[PDB]
Amino acid sequence: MKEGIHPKLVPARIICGCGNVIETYSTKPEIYVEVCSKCHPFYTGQQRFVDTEGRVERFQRRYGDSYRKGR
Amino acid sequence: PKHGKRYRALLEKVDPNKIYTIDEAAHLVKELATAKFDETVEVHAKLGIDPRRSDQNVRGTVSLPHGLGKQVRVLAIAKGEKIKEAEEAGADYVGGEEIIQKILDGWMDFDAVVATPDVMGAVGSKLGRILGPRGLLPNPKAGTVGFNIGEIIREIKAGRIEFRNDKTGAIHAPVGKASFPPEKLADNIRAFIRALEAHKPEGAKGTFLRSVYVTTTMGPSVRINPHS
Amino acid sequence: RIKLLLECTECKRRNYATEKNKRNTPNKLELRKYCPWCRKHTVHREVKI
RNA sequence: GCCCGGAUAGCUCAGUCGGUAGAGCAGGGGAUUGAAAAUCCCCGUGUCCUUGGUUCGAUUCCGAGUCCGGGCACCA
RNA sequence: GGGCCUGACUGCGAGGCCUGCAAGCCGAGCAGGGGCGAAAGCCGGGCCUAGUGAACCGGUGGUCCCGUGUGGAAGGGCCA
RNA sequence: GUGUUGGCUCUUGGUCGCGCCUGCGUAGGAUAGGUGGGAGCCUGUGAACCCCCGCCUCCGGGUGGGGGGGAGGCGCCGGU
RNA sequence: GCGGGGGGAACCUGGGGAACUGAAACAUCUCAGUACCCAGAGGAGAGGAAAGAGAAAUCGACUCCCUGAGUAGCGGCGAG
Repeated sequence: MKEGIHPKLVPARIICGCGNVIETYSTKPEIYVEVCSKCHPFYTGQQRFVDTEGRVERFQRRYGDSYRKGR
Repeated sequence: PKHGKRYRALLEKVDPNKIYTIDEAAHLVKELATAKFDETVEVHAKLGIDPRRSDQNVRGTVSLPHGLGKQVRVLAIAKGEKIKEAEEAGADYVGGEEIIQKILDGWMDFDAVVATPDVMGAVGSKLGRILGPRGLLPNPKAGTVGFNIGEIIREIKAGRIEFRNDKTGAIHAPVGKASFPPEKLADNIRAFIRALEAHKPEGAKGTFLRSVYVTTTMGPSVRINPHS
Repeated sequence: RIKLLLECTECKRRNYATEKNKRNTPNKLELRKYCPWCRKHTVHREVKI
């Protein structure tokens, strides 16, 4: 591993697709899109005591950095 | 910031920030105006209807008891005994198809026409063309046609006051005297509150009684909160 | 879609019976008759688009 | 199947936030006319699509009807 | 050719045409209910043999049967 | 669109709330925008006579103000 | 001064994860979360004391067997 989160796990899976709708509107589901993909967050940082970083990931980030900001 | 009305003092009485409530109204209005003679206060208002598609066009009358003596004249159109009953009841204009004929000619001094089913044909067809879209012709569920000419004109004196949203969705009516009786004008304002409220067609969606007020003939115009 | 369009009969709010019909000649004119299961027979009327 | 716009002079189209119907072109009439024009004046016709309600009245305001025009979405 | 009128009715049918399937097709007579004569009776579309399409899916006018504790309801079962 | 992607700011549009402050087809002392109350209203102008000044226009006029003073004006009445 | 790492026929948890063939075509669907690449704890891990069941004022950790219906049902409601 080398890109999950830092403040927990948000690094993985995704199966999905579509095709089309038109249901409780006028009929059944134009059904189909057998597709697969990724799905994730972002990066950023601050300072320990003169010289630092963070890295981490998104939200978990914001709350967190706040947290150790507390110290 | 200075304006064209001596009423200005009365206006100072007038602090338009609150919509207040009914009884308060009786008092502050009674105090507010007693100019020449004694105020002829009235209530007026507007409802979220649409009078073009007459499927909401309302009118009728509650029975604001009072004692009474002023506002909205009416023609008791019938014959002998009905002239008796309604005239005595509390009529401003009285007679029959002879009065109808006089009107066709050049005499019309009544806002609302109430005729008994005995001269109703002459009233509605002879005077139909005359009273017309003025609001002066009799209609079978517009507190304007029936045998109880006496009962309805009677309340006109003990006290009448009717209803009839005008072009843009508003009504006007007497619901208390100046130095009044005030409680009276209140009560009648009420009976109207109710019958009107009832008439309220199910075709309304939201703020129905939009504007509800008391205004006089030639005089003041202030909204009233028929709640208090 | 041609001068042949399908309508059907319904009766004074107390039922509805069916059957297709047309468009051509007297177009709209649509009273007619028929009898619902309303009461025992009854006018019906027809019309209904 | 919904969602918008229109309906006016023969043509194409203006149009009070309710009081009059108006352009532009076609068509016609005289002067001008090597001459074609351009010029130049002058006109012609209107249930303002239909049916009712609002109003003292309504091209206009609202409902409904038919039609044409636009668009947008599906279709076993 | 004229008059008057909706049965080109719902409930339905016994019993047969053809057909292996499903089809499609013929129908006296009983009921409610009317319409043409006064009536003996005809009328459950046309003078008849072609104008036709499963099943799924979904719509609308019912109905007022079902509802995943109970009241209702999304939703949904049968009719048209 | 939305998330890190913070700061000041020039501004311009739709919408609903109130004001105009506004409302002149036509007889209408008169540019009545309605529908109500509805013959009276008012004197910090001691007044509609006069003065200018603020504002909106279809000549007019409507409206809001500063002043100038010596029971006055207008709504009524009628009338269109 | 510690720990691991390195293995291991099959069983095992999670990580990622496919065409055939069926649907006598085949794009939803299907085989299936199956084959296989992986990481890893074991001697077996897995799960394991309820924001559960289920509607009786009922049960009571988790796991595996028989039954629960192949009904309840999921669906080019078709193969399945």
